[PDB]
Amino acid sequence: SRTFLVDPNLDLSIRELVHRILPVAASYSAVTRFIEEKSSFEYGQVNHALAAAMRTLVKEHLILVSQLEQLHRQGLLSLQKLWFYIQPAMRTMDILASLATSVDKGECLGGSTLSLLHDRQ
Amino acid sequence: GQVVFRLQEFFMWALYKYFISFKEELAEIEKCIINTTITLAIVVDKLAPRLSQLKVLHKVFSTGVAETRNVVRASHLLNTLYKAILEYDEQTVSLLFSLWVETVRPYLQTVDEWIVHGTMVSFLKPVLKQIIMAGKSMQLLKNLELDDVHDPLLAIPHIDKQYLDCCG
Amino acid sequence: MIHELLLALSGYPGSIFTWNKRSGLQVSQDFPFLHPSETSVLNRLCRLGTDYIRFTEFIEQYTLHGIYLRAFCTGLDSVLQPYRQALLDLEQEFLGDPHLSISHVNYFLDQFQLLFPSVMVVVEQIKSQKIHGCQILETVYKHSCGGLPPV
Amino acid sequence: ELVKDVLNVLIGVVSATFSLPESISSLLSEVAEYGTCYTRLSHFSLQPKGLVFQAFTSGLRRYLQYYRACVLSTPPTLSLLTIGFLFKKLGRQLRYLAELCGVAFPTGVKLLSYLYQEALHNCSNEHYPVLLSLLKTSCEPYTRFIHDWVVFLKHIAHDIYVCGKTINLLKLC
Repeated sequence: SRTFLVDPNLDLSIRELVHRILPVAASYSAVTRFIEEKSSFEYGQVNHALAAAMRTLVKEHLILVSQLEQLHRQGLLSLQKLWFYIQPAMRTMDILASLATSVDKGECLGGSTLSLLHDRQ
Repeated sequence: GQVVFRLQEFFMWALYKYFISFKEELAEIEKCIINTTITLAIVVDKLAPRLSQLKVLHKVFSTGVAETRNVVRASHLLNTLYKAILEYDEQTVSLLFSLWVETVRPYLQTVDEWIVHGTMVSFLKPVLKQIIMAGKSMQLLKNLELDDVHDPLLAIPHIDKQYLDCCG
Repeated sequence: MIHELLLALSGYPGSIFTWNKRSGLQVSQDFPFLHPSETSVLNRLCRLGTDYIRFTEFIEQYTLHGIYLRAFCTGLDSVLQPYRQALLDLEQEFLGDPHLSISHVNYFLDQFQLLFPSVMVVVEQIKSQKIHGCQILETVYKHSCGGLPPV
Repeated sequence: ELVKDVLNVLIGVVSATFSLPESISSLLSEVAEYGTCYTRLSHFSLQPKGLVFQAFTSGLRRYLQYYRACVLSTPPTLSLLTIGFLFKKLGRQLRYLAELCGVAFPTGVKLLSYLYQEALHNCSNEHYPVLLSLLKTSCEPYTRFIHDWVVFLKHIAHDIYVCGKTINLLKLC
């Protein structure tokens, strides 16, 4: 549910494409807040191991941003080239940002958090 | 210009091939004009061995344009070259010869194709009977490099032994 | 004017090289900057452009139906590839030395000038006789036994 | 140089002359209208009603990325006419994909069979692999359903209906 601001004076040929990359960040700022909260004991022994197995993917998402900066130094990273690289991340961090918002909507803990993972590449 | 304009209005693959190389010499000269003094009497004498070779084509092609059936327009043309070369028997001969081979390529193909895949010149008359009797006999078989041999002979029976196998 | 022409030979007509739906590409009239003797060689050069335009217009239109017509156009672009590639080159040679005239540009086409004409009536026989079906694999074959080596 | 303008139309981003001598406009329109179908696809195949329609929608994006991969790869800055000729043998294929989709549309088996009749209709031409790679993945979920119990000739139609219910009956026994 995060909102962003870009620029009053920027090229329109960029802002329309910027708004196509951000939905992987806003869908990320709601997963990292699901980990740091649903790790509290008062949530059962299921909402924990769900937050742990939901953390290894965040680790692999931090490696995918590292390999981009190291590839950015050689200048081989154009904006158009970026929109294609993160596509595996725009699909995964769109799945987890939907479970982490549907497990907290209706307060689930225990079995009712193991049912939702059975109805929901 | 008339000799070259008429040809451009008009076997051609041999003619066309000659023009590209001829064009390169003329095009090259244009380079030395933009980048030495050059005037009229110099470019003409520089082009002597070309304006000579060109005059021949105005007479060789004149017999390939004055003519209706498709078999007389191609026979009378191909026979004019072999006659015009014996008149010239050096650079002018190298042109007509290189112009000849690229125009007899059709016949040499079908002749071979007829062999393996199954109003008269007295040149080949003394053996003509052995040809027809081998040609037609070969065609009834399928339903059920000769020039490259004559030339090596000049260095040191080809058409008859071949026939003997076919009829046999 | 060079880069102007190399587009006219690509399929884009302009003020210098007007386009007519019946005749084909041709020069409009006399131009003061250029010589009055070139007005001919260009017209001789456009007899080639008209072929490529009438080619690509037919290629896009796909017109009659059938796979054997689809594939014929699919292949018809392949033989037409060296024409384009040899046209991109002309610009590179003119980019190097600025002393090259239309004479050299006309000379470069050479092979395309004697090929398109013989491969023009093959298309005309199709659009004028409704050659439908596998009968194309003969109408193209009856013209494959031609003498011209390039064809 | 205008090449970074024309090349940035196949992507969808607007430009100074692309909104949403003098004969170049005619040449520009031939590459322009190519772009109008690329955008007309992402507007149509963006969602992740029917299950088999999703896979076909998921198979299409497996192709467009290649079209986005081929562009922005070869030409840094090439001749203007080179662009039109290079994207002809490929561009016309993009316009053919508009005849296939809408830009109504069947679903279920009605779609898995409609796409099949598009193969024999245009088999030998250059449109065989692209349609095949779609059909090869547009039937992926439907095989799973068939992988449970384990027009077209009716001699086998009614048999499939019973060849499955038997498996679904042994699963409860």
